[PDB]
Amino acid sequence: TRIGVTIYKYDDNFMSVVRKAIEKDGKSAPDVQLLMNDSQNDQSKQNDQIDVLLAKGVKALAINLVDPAAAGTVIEKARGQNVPVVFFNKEPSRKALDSYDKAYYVGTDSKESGVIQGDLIAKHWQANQGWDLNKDGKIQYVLLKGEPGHPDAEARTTYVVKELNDKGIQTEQLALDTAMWDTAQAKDKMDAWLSGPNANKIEVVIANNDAMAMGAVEALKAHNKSSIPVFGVDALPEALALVKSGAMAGTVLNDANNQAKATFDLAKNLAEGKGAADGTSWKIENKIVRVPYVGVDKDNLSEFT
Ligand SMILES: OC[C@@H](O)CO[C@@H]1O[C@H](CO)[C@H](O)[C@H](O)[C@H]1O
Ligand SMILES: [Ca+2]
Ligand code: NA
Repeated sequence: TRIGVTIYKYDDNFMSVVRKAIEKDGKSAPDVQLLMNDSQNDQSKQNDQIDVLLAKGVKALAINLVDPAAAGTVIEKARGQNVPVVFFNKEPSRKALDSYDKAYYVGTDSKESGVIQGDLIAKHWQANQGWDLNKDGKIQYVLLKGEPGHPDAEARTTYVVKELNDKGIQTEQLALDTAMWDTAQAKDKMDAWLSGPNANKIEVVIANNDAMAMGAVEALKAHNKSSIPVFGVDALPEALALVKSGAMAGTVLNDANNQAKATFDLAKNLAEGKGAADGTSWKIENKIVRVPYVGVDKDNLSEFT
């Protein structure tokens, strides 16, 4: 039973955790062979890789899209051989998922991590009045965003601020830009902000993920401004270490193990012509599985590392 798998780019920290977990599942299944592909952050490369997989005769595809909007294209490729597709990590439109009897998605409730992140920030903000550098009762923040259009970048960005505001904490956006989930790009964007006229007004750094938080931490260090708190999402090992050291104030566990597990289980079942959830406890709703996030910081760090 051969299963084709595309990872939008191996360079991506969190998808690295997910990929290795999926591979472990594959190694362990004596009956399954995974054909692993690095799409190198290029959807056209991914589309070509999918053609090759289907030419080689896979029984299922597990696809981590470069561009969420290419779901329809990928589905139409898979339809040619009636191959099931389990999309994961970047959610297609409901319209695209609904276009095929055998298109599934494994992910998260995107808004949830923004809400959890906003609650962590609110908690530390209240506990650390010194953070309010200009004493106006508001958080002056900058935000490092994920890929524009990515449902998680959009949700995390919207809901982190909405949650703070709903909890009665007013906020002011000094700047926002995308660092595309990437550590190095984030370092450069944070560097620029620390080198501009608004430098000394920045009170909190909000990042849509840990990789970008990590870039900001490096930049803060280069500028002698490590007193500015940094929040992320994912709970990468490296980020958990920064939480322990106080170089990050909080993050959110993105459950790579269960997302990898559900992706593999559904793909394998569908490869065999079985119901997607056969022999599992997954709750599939309109062909979608979602795995909870959990907040992590100094106060509960012990439960994760
Ligand atoms: O909601 C699906 C969840 O797996 C998305 O996770 C994010 O996925 C991004 C790439 O799609 C990137 O890996 C980032 O660090 C992750 O937080
Ligand atoms: Ca302030
Ligand atoms: Na195997």
